[PDB]
Amino acid sequence: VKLSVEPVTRVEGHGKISVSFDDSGNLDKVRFHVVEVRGFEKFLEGRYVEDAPIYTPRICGICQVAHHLASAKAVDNVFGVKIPETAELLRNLMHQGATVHSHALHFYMLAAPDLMFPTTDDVLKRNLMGIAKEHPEIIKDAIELRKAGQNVVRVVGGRAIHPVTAVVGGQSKSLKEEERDELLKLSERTIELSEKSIEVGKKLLENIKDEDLLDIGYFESAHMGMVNNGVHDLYDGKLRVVNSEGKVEYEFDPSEYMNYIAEGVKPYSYLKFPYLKDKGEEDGIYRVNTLSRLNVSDKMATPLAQKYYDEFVKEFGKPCHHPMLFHYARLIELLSSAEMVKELLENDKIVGEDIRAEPEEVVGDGVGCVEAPRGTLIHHFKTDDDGIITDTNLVVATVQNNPAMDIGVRKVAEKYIKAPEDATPQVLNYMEMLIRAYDPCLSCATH
Amino acid sequence: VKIATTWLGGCSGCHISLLDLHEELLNLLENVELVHCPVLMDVKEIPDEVEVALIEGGIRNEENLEIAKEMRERAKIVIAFGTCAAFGGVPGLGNLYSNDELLDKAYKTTITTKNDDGIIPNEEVPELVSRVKPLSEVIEVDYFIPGCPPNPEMIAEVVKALLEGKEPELPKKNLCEECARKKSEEGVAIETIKRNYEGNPDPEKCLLEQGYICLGIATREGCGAPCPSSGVPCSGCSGPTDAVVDQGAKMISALCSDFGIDNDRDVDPMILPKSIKDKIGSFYKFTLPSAFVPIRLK
Amino acid sequence: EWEPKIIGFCCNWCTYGGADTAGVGRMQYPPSIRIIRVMCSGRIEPSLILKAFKEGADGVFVGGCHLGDCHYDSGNYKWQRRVMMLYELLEELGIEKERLNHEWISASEGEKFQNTMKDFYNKIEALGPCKLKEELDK
Ligand code: NFU
Ligand code: SF4
Ligand code: SF4
Ligand code: SF4
Ligand code: FES
Ligand SMILES: [Fe+3]
Repeated sequence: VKLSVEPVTRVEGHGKISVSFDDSGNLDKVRFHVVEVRGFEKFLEGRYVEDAPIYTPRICGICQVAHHLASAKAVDNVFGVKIPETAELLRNLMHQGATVHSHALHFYMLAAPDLMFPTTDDVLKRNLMGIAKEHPEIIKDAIELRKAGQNVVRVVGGRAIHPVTAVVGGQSKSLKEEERDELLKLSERTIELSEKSIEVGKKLLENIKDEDLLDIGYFESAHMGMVNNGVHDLYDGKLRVVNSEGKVEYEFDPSEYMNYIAEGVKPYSYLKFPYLKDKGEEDGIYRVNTLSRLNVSDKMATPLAQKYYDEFVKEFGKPCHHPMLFHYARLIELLSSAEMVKELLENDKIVGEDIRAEPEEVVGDGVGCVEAPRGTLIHHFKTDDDGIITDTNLVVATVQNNPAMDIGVRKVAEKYIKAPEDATPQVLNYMEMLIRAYDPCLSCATH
Repeated sequence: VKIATTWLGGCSGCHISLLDLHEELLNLLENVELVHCPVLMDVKEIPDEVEVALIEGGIRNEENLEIAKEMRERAKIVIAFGTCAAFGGVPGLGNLYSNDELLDKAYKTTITTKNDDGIIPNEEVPELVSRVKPLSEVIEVDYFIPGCPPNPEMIAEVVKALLEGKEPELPKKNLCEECARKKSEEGVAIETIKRNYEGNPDPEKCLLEQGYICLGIATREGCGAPCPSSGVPCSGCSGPTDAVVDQGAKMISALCSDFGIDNDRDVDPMILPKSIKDKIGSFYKFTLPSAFVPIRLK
Repeated sequence: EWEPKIIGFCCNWCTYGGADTAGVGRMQYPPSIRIIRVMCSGRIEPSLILKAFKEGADGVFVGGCHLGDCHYDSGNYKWQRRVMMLYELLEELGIEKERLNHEWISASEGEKFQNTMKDFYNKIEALGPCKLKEELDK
């Protein structure tokens, strides 16, 4: 007997789960398959390097900002140019605004329906419309957070989806004093709603704990995230890896990523299976984003976020390997980004006019790295003397949680399915809940 | 009114633009009956009796083709949702290489990739179709919402008109109408061609008259021209007007026509092809699959 | 077993007259070409040539007045800038530059037209069929 969950819903992209049983009727093979691929790495060859920040955002419509900036950075390295401070701040402001929208989007519109209705049969209730029908205040807040984040992206990036200001040597436009004032005034409400969101999560994760669903897909792995002097940072710093026990294994510059990360290929999925090269396919499994970043970080960069992180760390320890608590860490990050949007808007250099540095001679190698809302994002481009791309490599966030998602779904089935009858609609949804915990973006991950 | 959405060879950006209606999304969802939408709900199969269907993305794999055909049979009105569905979009650049070259890079020759036996995922995953194709090449499409992604207001305007029974009408003019940049009354004249990083562009003068390849002249209005207003040329993401089949071809025609028009009879006709080192990427970023020659012969 | 499919675009004042003069003089040339009449070569733009390849053209020919002799003064100068970019665009698309041929032929030059048709036919016949339509029909 062979069962298939397709398509996996309330996730970005094309994914599916297969569950096979042997002749006796016992659980046999459970796998997570990604059924999409566009081949951006190859078709970027022959393109203008300065046009990479125009093509990569099209890898994904949720985290397009992350790609725009990762490409911009790599491109700024291809040209031996160091961008001005005001440009670094505008880019980061766009990055934080984008993270608020992405985290709010996932928690409220993709994850919350399961956290609110974990044991329902009514499939039509498990969605933002069902949540809005009984708790409209929750969906209204999600929308207000998303709108605030996208507003920041639109103002600083030119477009709410697929921004265009991160150009070679910096930004194509400056933030005007009036624009800055309007955004800073709106920033306080984004922090309030982000704080409120953490509580909605506490309540809903308590409901998950009551149904013995907080340990679904559990397994221990390494964790990777960007840190700036050991402090949590989504825009700059070095990449840190902690082991399953919390010991710092590596700390390296994103440009040396090829010496630490490797991506395996399995025949049943268009999604690769990354691992730490030194440790291997099984001992080198690591996770990225939200909890993985909290785990590697010494502390948060903002004060309100730090308080919830402190409270979480004392209750669940370090490192926390619970897939379902990724939801919680996501809420702490939703708050830190909201706090950062305000912080950056309060920095007088944001409205500066020294937004661009003149491009220098072309160096045919450039690496761009940023922590996308779903994990470490690395864009690596190689070009000719003309600045035409000759080779590229993209290690995109969610690809690094594919091993976790494939192990996790197996572990849910091992916990709830012995025979095919056990695979009820609610049990099958438990498998998709483990997937959703990692906030996957399958278009992103495959590129 | 039973409405449904699906996504193919795109990026979800059109779906996110629909969500960028924000407070208005709830007003829309109270009027319509959403029966299938992978991103927002768990209804796995496309149900029968769908009045309106929004299909995002172009045709990239065998499964995209099956879904498109299925949605066409279940829906009364099919809408090519966004530039990918309508013209093919950015993934369409994959047409410059063979499907084997796209897959060999991603699963074999990328620097970080470790593939011992050298296999391409082929189990439980669909095969790629020969070339990326706009939705209209495989199924009959009734209407389309251009844009990468289409603006939220435009999506609402189109959906609203269909719920009312009215026929949706898209803007007809090219982008310079909406662009706030100043044009020379004497007409356009291009002296040299610059890559976007070359020089420092004037914020008031039309970028095309400044030597940058701006696609606004060959691109449909509606977006509000955020790119030229932000300091970068238009990349032609909304696609061509209703009177232009091949956007890239018309853009090249216009560009070649005005290049050195003030010295029309003596200007060297080889400066332009020698200057543009990536022609397809300069004129077919978002529309290669809908072009007369939508692939590269190998 | 296979004969090239060639489409032509000739201006009404010169090449179309040049082509007629070849006929008046019974100047035999291969029957692959089919000419489309336009008033000036300035009417010719990339989309007309790209549309022809899409339809299955093995070769595309364009004929206009000699540079400086355009009935409309400078129509051919614009077409000349358009065709040079088009040659390179075709190479980028995998279409041999040789599959496109542009020439300046006056109305009295029937012999030149005959020879241009002979030479172009041989060129395309040697290259074999352009496999674009077959690739698209998959
Ligand atoms: N967040 C995010 Fe992307 Ni749609 C993913 N996964 C990018 O780097
Ligand atoms: S048209 Fe643009 S935004 Fe929409 S699916 Fe395609 S790439 Fe994404
Ligand atoms: S900058 Fe672009 S859209 Fe604006 S007027 Fe010039 S060509 Fe038109
Ligand atoms: S200005 Fe051009 S590239 Fe920018 S959003 Fe409008 S159509 Fe797209
Ligand atoms: S009339 Fe023959 S080229 Fe203009
Ligand atoms: Fe990759």
